[PDB]
Amino acid sequence: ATFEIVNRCSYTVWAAASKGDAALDAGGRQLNSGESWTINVEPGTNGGKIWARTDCYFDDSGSGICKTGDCGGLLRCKRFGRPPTTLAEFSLNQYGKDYIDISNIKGFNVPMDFSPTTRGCRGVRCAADIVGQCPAKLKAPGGGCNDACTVFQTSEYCCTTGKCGPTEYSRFFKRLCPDAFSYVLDKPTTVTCPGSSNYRVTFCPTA
Repeated sequence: ATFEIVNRCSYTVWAAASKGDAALDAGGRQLNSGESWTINVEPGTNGGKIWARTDCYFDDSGSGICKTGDCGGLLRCKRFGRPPTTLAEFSLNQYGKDYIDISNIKGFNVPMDFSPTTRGCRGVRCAADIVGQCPAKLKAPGGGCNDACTVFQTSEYCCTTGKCGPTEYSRFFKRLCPDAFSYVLDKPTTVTCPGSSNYRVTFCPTA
């Protein structure tokens, strides 16, 4: 499956793509404002994620650091990124279907649209100004808006015991972005698409 990753932001981002234990495709690449980078993700990929990273420096070997989304200092990500990270999430060819969603469970750094380029389902979007409206205690000094698990490390925010409910903090993400996961046990906003769909992830989809 092809995922076209498009940076509409006015600033450079370094796209990242991983299933947690491995890169997807090259795993990471710089995208200047306006650039598009198409990756190929193997069918059957379960638990894939694509995200943006901001204010990165890499040296000539592809080692460095990003202020949001850093995945162990590599350009070419093999693991998930350091919060805060808006997440495009997908499992492909799961008993005949694809599942996609955007999640704010690991915080928000960059607005995002995650849409199929092929027929038979709809896209999802979290494009509100979550960084600018971020509650004081969630603001990440490094840039972006942290989820409350990252900040406070409690069973309630992290949903450790599997029994959490919504919180003042989760409710802020859900109010700004109703169509993205705001906490682990949020009512799902997962979209079912035909198996083997193709996709576009757009950073900063709206002015």
